[PDB]
Amino acid sequence: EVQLVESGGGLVQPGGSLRLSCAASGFTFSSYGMSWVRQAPGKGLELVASINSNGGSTYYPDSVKGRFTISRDNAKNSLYLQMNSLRAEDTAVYYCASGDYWGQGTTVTVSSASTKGPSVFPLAPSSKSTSGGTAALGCLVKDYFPEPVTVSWNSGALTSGVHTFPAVLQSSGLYSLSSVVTVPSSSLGTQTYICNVNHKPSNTKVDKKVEPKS
Amino acid sequence: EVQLVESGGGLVQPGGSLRLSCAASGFTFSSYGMSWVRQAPGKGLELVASINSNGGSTYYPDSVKGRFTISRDNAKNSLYLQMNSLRAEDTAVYYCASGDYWGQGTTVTVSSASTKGPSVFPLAPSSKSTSGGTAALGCLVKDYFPEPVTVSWNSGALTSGVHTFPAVLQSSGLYSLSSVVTVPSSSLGTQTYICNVNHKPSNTKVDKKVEPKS
Amino acid sequence: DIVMTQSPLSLPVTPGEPASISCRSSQSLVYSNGDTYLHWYLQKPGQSPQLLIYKVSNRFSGVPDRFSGSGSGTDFTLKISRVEAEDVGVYYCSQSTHVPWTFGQGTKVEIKRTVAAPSVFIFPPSDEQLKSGTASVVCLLNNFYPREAKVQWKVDNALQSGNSQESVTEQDSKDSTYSLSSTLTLSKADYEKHKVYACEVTHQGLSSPVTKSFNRGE
Amino acid sequence: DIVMTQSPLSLPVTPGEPASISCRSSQSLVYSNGDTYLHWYLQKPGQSPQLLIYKVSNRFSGVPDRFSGSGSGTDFTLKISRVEAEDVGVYYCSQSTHVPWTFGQGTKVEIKRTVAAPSVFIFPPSDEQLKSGTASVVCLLNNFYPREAKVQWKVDNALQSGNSQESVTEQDSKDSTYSLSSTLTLSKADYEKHKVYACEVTHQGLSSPVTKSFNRGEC
Repeated sequence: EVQLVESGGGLVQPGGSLRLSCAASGFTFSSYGMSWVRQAPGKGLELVASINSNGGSTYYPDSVKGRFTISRDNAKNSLYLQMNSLRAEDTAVYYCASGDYWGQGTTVTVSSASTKGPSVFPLAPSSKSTSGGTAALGCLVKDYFPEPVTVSWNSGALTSGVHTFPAVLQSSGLYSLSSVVTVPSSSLGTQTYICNVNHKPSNTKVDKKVEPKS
Repeated sequence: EVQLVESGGGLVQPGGSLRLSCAASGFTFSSYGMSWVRQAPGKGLELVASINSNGGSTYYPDSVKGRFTISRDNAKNSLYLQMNSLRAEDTAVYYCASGDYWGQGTTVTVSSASTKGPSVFPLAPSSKSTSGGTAALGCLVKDYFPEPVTVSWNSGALTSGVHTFPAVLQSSGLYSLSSVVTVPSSSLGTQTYICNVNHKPSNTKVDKKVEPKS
Repeated sequence: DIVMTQSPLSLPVTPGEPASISCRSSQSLVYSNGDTYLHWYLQKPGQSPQLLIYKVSNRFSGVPDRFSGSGSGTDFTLKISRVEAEDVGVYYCSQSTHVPWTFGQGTKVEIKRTVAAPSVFIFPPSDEQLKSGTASVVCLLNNFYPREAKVQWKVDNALQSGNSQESVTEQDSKDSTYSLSSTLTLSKADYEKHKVYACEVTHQGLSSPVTKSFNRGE
Repeated sequence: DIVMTQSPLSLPVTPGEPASISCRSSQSLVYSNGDTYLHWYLQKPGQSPQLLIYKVSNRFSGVPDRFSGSGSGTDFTLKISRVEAEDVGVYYCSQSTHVPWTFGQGTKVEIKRTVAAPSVFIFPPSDEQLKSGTASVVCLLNNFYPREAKVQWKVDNALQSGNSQESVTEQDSKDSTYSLSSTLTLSKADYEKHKVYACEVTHQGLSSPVTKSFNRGEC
């Protein structure tokens, strides 16, 4: 199995720096050129930097040339990206890539604002509030910054009928989203429902139970 | 979006009884014949009982005829199975099905033994305990009864590299299994690893952090 | 750099029907060894890009036959013989013949499934949030198609505007539907001085607009 | 009851290659209206059965063209033109022509992928479990193929027997490999009077048997 695992993402003040790391396994890492590709939400794939097999040839777009440095350690099967003089336009998801495979990416955001943990509120269901023939319930994950947040239902045991909406920036400059789940109306009593909310940048883990309210 | 959600499973003493329920949504439930099908681990699909659309027509194999009763509530969009005089050979996963779709199933165990919660032990990773180029870690989920238990990693966020093994009955009559995950060697320090263990029949929920240790 | 240009950028397809994407390169992609390093990637909703076709026409591991690539020089084509629901996502053609690695703008394939009306639910704000001084009211439009829908918030039958944000999910890879949340924000004090909160949903799958609503304190 | 019979029950397939399953019914399956209620179901690892083909030859919603069904009366065939990794699982033919609904014994399709050697890891018991009185030692064989593998436990070079259980996963729907846990159970006091704990793995992808081991209380 091939794995590419980025890490090091987070929030930085403008002008500040950040180092990203990528750990690879499942293929001959030394035999492969590697690259960092980034993507702002909605946008497409922008190449940030490339380095070749032995690690002796690099390329940079003018947009980051002089600022970013792609490094490599064929022994630890790792790939690095030193980001200096960070600009607000550098805000993006950064992927580690080999051509054949892409990591899941790490989130880099550049802003002059502090990190806030989310509040998590029940979107309580109801019988009498059924939409043929499902009930709906959820969790409101509000006023956090920066991205990302992780949301699961029942420690991952509940996945069918789940929708976790894309975060939206509020005029406050804080993110907010809802995660919802629909279940057949009659199954409402039969089980308990907990949303699992994780926001690493502020070290916030919440497990909110969601009940009918009566 | 069709849903079929069974509930009511669990452990019963021989001779005792149990009621299973199935909540349906996403299709015209009244318009469909329904059945209960069971499956012992390893074995194939055994029909338990059928009911037609009305439902004023039912069938039972002789193996359960006289003991089991399949009812239907076309108003609440629900299907039922009343199981009486339960026998040890009735131990199985019971599925709710319409022919087009099957629920995830609910687990029925008929035994002269008591319910016990699991212990969860770290399967701690290390170096140079690497196997090119991955490290392995996990959780040992031991001495519980009856099935099932739910295991996830990092509240559902970590899923690739994960192997959760089929439970095995020990000679003590208690189940045991391991859940393990492999990650690229040099990504060990860069993240924390919690296994999320739930065993409903005893109300046991454990989250165990797994660390390298010295 | 070698510029990659895709056509179209939006590709609506009825499932089971074929689909074609064109990719043009600003320069020949034949490398000095005679090979052509034109590739196709697919980024499914919620996922990283994955490799679909490498070197014009080679299917990557796990890739079904319905995906076939062809072309030469500067003009290439990805064909999907029968678009399945799971094929939804954005397709990128890409060249690695010369540094830098470059990508097309990306084509977003959309499944043209049957019309499906949204299930609508309205959620009052929790008493817990009301401690904080703010009140979020949420309206859920679930598993509908097509994406275009209108949500109107009416407080005490007074149509709202300027105080609500929407969020849509990407097209579902299993049933080809969307879901939408609309979140009405207002002050606690503002919230308490009204009674009827309502959400009204217009969608092509509804004969007439649907309203869900609640009265504060019932 | 109309009896359903499948051939074969074990079906090894090199991926990309075609596969065929036959299904015979103990009685004709055409119904009073002239239709034939013969269906194929698929149960992927860890999942419920799902409908693949209904009424001999109709692809269910979401089912790709590589799955085609054919046949008539009492003789039916499912063909998979190009078996993909994700196609792994157990296939059942089924009739609903007459009550009761019945099922074949099931055909388990195996993906014949290339040999893959297991990555092997050994885990000592936690200090925590050792307070309970029992010591579990665990050996992991990860992402290998084929499934046949031998695990032997050695304690102070004494070969063990009768104190270890194995668990194997189902074939992976993504990389077509298996994984295996072997778990050596013994008394705390038993565990303390020995020093060298070792797991020895033999597999077709290993030129020579591989041993991982640890010594009690070292790290």
